[PDB]
Amino acid sequence: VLTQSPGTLSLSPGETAIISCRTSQYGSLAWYQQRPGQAPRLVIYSGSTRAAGIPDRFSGSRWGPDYTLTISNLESGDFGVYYCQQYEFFGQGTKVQVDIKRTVAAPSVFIFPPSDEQLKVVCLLNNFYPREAKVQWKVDNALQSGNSQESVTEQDSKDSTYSLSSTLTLSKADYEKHKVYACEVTHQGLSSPVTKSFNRGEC
Amino acid sequence: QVRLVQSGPQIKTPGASVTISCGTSGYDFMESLINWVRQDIGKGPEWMGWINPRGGGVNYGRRFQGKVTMTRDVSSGTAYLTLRGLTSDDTAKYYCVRGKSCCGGRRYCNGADCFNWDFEHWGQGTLVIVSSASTKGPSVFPLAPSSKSTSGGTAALGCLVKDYFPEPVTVSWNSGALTSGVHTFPAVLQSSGLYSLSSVVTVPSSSLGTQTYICNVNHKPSNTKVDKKVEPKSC
Amino acid sequence: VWKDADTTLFCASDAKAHETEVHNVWATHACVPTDPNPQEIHLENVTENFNMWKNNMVEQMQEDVISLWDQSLQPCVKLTGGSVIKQACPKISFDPIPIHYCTPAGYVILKCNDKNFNGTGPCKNVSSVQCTHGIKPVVSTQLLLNGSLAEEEIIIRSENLTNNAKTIIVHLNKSVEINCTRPSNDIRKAYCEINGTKWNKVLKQVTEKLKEHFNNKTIIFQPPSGGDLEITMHHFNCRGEFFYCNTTQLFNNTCIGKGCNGTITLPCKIKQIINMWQGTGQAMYAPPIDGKINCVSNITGILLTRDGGANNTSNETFRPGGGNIKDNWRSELYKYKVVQIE
Ligand SMILES: *[C@@H]1O[C@H](CO)[C@@H](O)[C@H](O)[C@H]1NC(C)=O
Ligand SMILES: *[C@@H]1O[C@H](CO)[C@@H](O)[C@H](O)[C@H]1NC(C)=O
Ligand SMILES: *[C@@H]1O[C@H](CO)[C@@H](O)[C@H](O)[C@H]1NC(C)=O
Ligand SMILES: *[C@@H]1O[C@H](CO)[C@@H](O)[C@H](O)[C@H]1NC(C)=O
Ligand SMILES: *[C@@H]1O[C@H](CO)[C@@H](O)[C@H](O)[C@H]1NC(C)=O
Ligand SMILES: *[C@@H]1O[C@H](CO)[C@@H](O)[C@H](O)[C@H]1NC(C)=O
Ligand SMILES: *[C@@H]1O[C@H](CO)[C@@H](O)[C@H](O)[C@H]1NC(C)=O
Ligand SMILES: *[C@@H]1O[C@H](CO)[C@@H](O)[C@H](O)[C@H]1NC(C)=O
Ligand SMILES: *[C@@H]1O[C@H](CO)[C@@H](O)[C@H](O)[C@H]1NC(C)=O
Ligand SMILES: *[C@@H]1O[C@H](CO)[C@@H](O)[C@H](O)[C@H]1NC(C)=O
Ligand SMILES: *[C@@H]1O[C@H](CO)[C@@H](O)[C@H](O)[C@H]1NC(C)=O
Repeated sequence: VLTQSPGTLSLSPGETAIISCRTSQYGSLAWYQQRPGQAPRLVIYSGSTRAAGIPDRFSGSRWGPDYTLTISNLESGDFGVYYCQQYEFFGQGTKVQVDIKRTVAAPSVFIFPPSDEQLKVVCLLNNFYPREAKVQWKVDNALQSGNSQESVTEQDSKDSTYSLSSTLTLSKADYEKHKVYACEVTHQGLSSPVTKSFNRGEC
Repeated sequence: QVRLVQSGPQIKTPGASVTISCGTSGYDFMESLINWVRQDIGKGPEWMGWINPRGGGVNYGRRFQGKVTMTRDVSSGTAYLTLRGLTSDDTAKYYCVRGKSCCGGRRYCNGADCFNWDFEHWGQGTLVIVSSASTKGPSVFPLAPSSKSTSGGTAALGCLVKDYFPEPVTVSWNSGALTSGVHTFPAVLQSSGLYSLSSVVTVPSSSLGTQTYICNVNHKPSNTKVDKKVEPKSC
Repeated sequence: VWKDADTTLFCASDAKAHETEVHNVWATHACVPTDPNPQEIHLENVTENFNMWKNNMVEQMQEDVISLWDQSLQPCVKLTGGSVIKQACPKISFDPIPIHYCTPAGYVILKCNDKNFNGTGPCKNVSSVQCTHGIKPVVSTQLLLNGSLAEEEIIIRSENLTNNAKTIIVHLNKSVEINCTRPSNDIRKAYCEINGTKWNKVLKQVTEKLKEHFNNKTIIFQPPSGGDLEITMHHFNCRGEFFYCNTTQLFNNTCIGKGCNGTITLPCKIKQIINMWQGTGQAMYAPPIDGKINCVSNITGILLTRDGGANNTSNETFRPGGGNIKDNWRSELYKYKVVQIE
């Protein structure tokens, strides 16, 4: 009954974000804004009527079945995911991504073995840019996946930088199994993909 | 002043039952329909059903038929939602919502007379996790720095926390003395059903064997505060 | 030359001055006598928009019926807003009478005479009258009783059928009698009888109308999903006693896909403890009177709610509802609106 598009917009402050939403039915539409971790906030309701406390930058429009929400002059306060809504029906969502005028940078080579000990492996990427990054794990000089989750602190505030925490979880019989725990880091502001050094039983 | 105050987050075993509240104030509780919406991050918001505070009339979505019951207390002006036979699919955050009002000071009004769908007023939400076991206690080991003091740069140190719930956890350094170059990464959930975040900090090279670093991890519901010490280890 | 307008209406009735019956007593003091020769002028080549869902005549009748019940059906105990009120609670004579709503000087009532008028939109056959027809202020849920019938086809009324939060009013074109009785000598045990042949024929015709509105999707009736007993059961007042009746048996899909075309008997209960439709608190009355308590009424309407969802099934499900007593008045006043002269 509802088809919102696109899924993700990678835009920057100043530009104008365009979010469409085609309906099988038609009628009254609302546009919502969900800041990460927070409850959705009504922005446009009844199609084009701007909700209370919404800046002029947001406006609703229509042409046939394709409803659109155009946002003029983006700011970081406009970051998040938006949904269209007919009655009790919501859209899939459009994840609009804010960005910073920062050009490029390079992450920081850091890895750490488990403690001494928890058995009674984390790869750090410090202050890089842009948010786009890649992380692998080369245990046994071999690929590993499914057991590694990554956390990312959203862009810093002084130097506008991002930081990543790759956490590779293993078990009681998989550490002492291999003799290798590699994590390589590839990024936009890099030359050639290079790993670090590790090694158990020795430091 | 139209506030919707929901109850706190909670974990439950596969099969139990959750009853979450939705405190209302600043408006005549009897004039507005009260909706319930479910949001699982990874997907979008989903309307579950509304209830009329007047008679108690409910409209359950066909997808939520038999897994959802909506009641009310006309005295306190409070709506409720009880979930039956919990499964891992029921792991989501649940909002209680109402639309814009249209009564405008009339003496006899019913929530079914207004539009209801223009959802302007949301609660802060309530986390419901359906995973095996409960527990609550925390646990953290130190992160190891280098093994040799770098010539004239900056090293990296921290302490990785696992098994904790709910949110959030406060992690400081040197009892709040150290704040520069600190990165306390947001909470990541394992498939087990609990949380595990990470915290790091950037410090000068010739400060390793000298200045001591103590990371303070604290989470209130299980009432636990921790003082761990990080240091270059056995080599 | 006129415009839509609001004003305080008055009421007219044929209340009997010698009656102790409660509707009569109220009307003798609050209403005037009716006109034996009321004038009605049909307006040639005139079209008017009506909106039954925004008709202040409805709000005014609600205020009136509340006032009537507040003065009359006082309980032994009243629990409202944290306070406890005890008072005398004698048995009464209770039987609704028709009430006419009338405009004061400088105003008039326009009446839509379009036979298949759904309650909202343009009307081509418009007349002007001083008073509405005689409306009995019958308070009930699920089933509309002793009302007026549709003159042609069964009519479905909703502000917006697509919007599941709006109540649906079904206006029947053929009456179905309901016979409820508490037999002489468990003093709270009662039952309602309904012709299964007539009722199952009529409900289906309603289904065919619903199919017309919902793109020929399958129409299914289901019992209420929850709420207070006043809403989940057919509730009404009979001879001063509050009846609660289980309507599960009334909406059975099976008999029109056999051996159903017989008499349907619903189990009922007289309740002493009631949730007041006035929306205030709880009320306690004395036990039911002795003897045979019997009320025979015409079912003339049905109140439905359609299930909400993100669905896309081949069925639409409807469940009996109500609880907003304003809808009862809406069902009778839908063809009327007030306008101001000059
Ligand atoms: C009912 O809904 C339809 C479509 O959803 C819309 O076009 C129409 O304006 C609505 N009418 C009313 C009276 O709400
Ligand atoms: C409509 O009414 C006018 C009188 O105002 C009359 O002259 C006219 O013939 C009528 N139209 C039709 C089609 O009868
Ligand atoms: C219009 O009203 C008149 C008199 O009240 C009636 O004779 C006539 O049949 C009505 N027309 C329609 C279409 O209902
Ligand atoms: C019930 O209907 C019959 C005929 O259909 C009618 O004679 C009787 O007056 C009605 N009773 C009411 C409206 O109370
Ligand atoms: C009532 O309306 C139905 C269609 O909704 C029709 O088939 C039936 O003949 C009508 N009954 C009457 C006019 O008595
Ligand atoms: C009532 O009739 C009007 C006029 O044709 C139409 O626009 C509206 O959708 C109808 N409503 C229902 C519920 O049939
Ligand atoms: C109503 O039911 C009672 C008991 O079954 C019966 O005595 C009475 O005759 C019925 N009334 C009518 C009008 O059939
Ligand atoms: C029941 O309905 C049937 C079939 O329409 C009819 O033969 C019979 O007269 C009805 N019974 C009563 C009491 O009206
Ligand atoms: C109505 O009666 C049926 C008979 O089985 C029962 O299952 C149902 O719970 C009853 N509903 C109410 C509201 O009493
Ligand atoms: C509807 O009719 C079927 C067929 O006789 C019957 O088995 C079923 O019990 C009925 N539903 C009720 C009485 O609620
Ligand atoms: C309907 O009318 C009949 C007589 O006309 C009466 O006995 C019965 O009590 C009325 N029903 C209600 C619910 O008032």
